[PDB]
Amino acid sequence: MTLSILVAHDLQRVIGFENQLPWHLPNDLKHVKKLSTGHTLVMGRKTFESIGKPLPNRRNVVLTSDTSFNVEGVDVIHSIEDIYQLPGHVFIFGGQTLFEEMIDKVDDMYITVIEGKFRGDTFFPPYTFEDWEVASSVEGKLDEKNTIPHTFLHLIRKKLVPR
Ligand SMILES: NC(=O)c1ccc[n+]([C@@H]2O[C@H](COP(=O)([O-])OP(=O)(O)OC[C@H]3O[C@@H](n4cnc5c(N)ncnc54)[C@H](OP(=O)(O)O)[C@@H]3O)[C@@H](O)[C@H]2O)c1
Ligand SMILES: CCc1nc(N)nc(N)c1Cc1cc(/C=C/C(=O)N2N=Cc3ccccc3[C@@H]2C=C(C)C)c(OC)c(OC)c1
Repeated sequence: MTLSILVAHDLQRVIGFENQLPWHLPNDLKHVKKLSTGHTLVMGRKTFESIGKPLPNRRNVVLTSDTSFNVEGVDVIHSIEDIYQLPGHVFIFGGQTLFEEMIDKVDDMYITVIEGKFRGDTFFPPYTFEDWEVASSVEGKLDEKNTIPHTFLHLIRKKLVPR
């Protein structure tokens, strides 16, 4: 009933490499935990295999065509259309295929911009700020543990109006 994208992508829109995050960034995991806590994560089968187990304290939903898929702690779905039946705040969690499928459908997007260029093999779909309003933009703090500049965006889809 309220559907969002949750993603971290670098300056070229890279989001993954060899089924892993290209970068080590603890604050963004804290970001993800705070945002989706008590809510619903919807993700594809490869993304789930990457994480390797349900995230606690929230509903984990996996989309796959495998009818044998039945993990403990994970609710499974078999079509995009199934996502609209999930109640509450749903976060499209990844990966590339689900982002491509969902980017025109979601209300808003919570994007962590990783301010670097990483080698990648999976990408977030292109988008333009002409379409998306910057609800907030906040620089992450850097320290010994979080050494890559990053920016937390909250983007809301702009309404189409006659001008
Ligand atoms: N930086 C970030 O914020 C971010 C977010 C999450 C993931 N990642 C990353 O994204 C990468 C992988 O992305 P990916 O696109 O290759 O895989 P993926 O999107 O995570 O999911 C792959 C799978 O989901 C399925 N699926 C997708 N649409 C479906 C539909 N309409 N009906 C039924 N099943 C459907 C299939 O499962 P089956 O083949 O089992 O049928 C499919 O092959 C990783 O390398 C990873 O680290 C990073
Ligand atoms: C972080 C990757 C990513 N980033 C963004 N912005 N959007 C996103 N949609 C994601 C998606 C994402 C995620 C993760 C990691 C999730 C995770 O490990 N947590 N998040 C929820 C959670 C809930 C309860 C307890 C612990 C956690 C834990 C956070 C810690 C404090 C350790 C991940 O594995 C490393 C991954 O690999 C492909 C992808």
